[PDB]
Amino acid sequence: CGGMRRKNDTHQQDIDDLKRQNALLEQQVRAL
Amino acid sequence: CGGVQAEEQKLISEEDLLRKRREQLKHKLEQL
Repeated sequence: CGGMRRKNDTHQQDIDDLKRQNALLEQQVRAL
Repeated sequence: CGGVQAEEQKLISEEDLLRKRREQLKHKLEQL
């Protein structure tokens, strides 16, 4: 084991980033 | 550490799920 956080971080970043976008996205869609 | 592949597999598939939702939200605003 020598690439757990490295790989997880890549997924966590892309993930948490997608949620931040989708969250704000739908938040605006609700208005329109 | 024991099954990084398994845990990592979910992180990948989970990302794809959010990705589909992202484009969907854009289609609802862009298309619709």
